[PDB]
Amino acid sequence: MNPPPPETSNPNKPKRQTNQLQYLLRVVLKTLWKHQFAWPFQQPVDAVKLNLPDYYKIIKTPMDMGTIKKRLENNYYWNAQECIQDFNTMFTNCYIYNKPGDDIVLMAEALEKLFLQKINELPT
Ligand SMILES: Cc1nnc2ccc(NCCc3c[nH]c4ccccc34)nn12
Ligand code: NA
Ligand code: NA
Repeated sequence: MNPPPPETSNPNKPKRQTNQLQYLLRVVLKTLWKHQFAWPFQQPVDAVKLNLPDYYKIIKTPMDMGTIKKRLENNYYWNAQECIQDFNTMFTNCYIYNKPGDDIVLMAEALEKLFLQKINELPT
């Protein structure tokens, strides 16, 4: 059983466009997306496809870069911090579900360092 994927729209949630959020889509997301290690994170985990019947027994706030991309494209977020929190949830979910040294964790570790490099300095 898969749960429904995270929402990418919510009509009662207030939306905002900011310079930092535009940068998070144009630069941060689109750069990370092309990395050799981005592919496991470009869509919600499909627990039936991937044979991870315990994934959503362990991971209660799932997140992935396909969801983040759609949220940015839909102006779903109020500010850049909210979007950064989604990236952080995505990385930490990977560390939680797996264990140190796993190939997928090495991938997340590399992407997290690139992500931090890109958000170290943001537009005003
Ligand atoms: C995302 C995510 N977070 N924890 C997990 C656990 C499994 C998973 N399957 C994706 C396909 C795959 C299986 N073994 C690998 C090792 C490294 C990179 C990707 C894979 N994705 N996954
Ligand atoms: Na774990
Ligand atoms: Na930057």
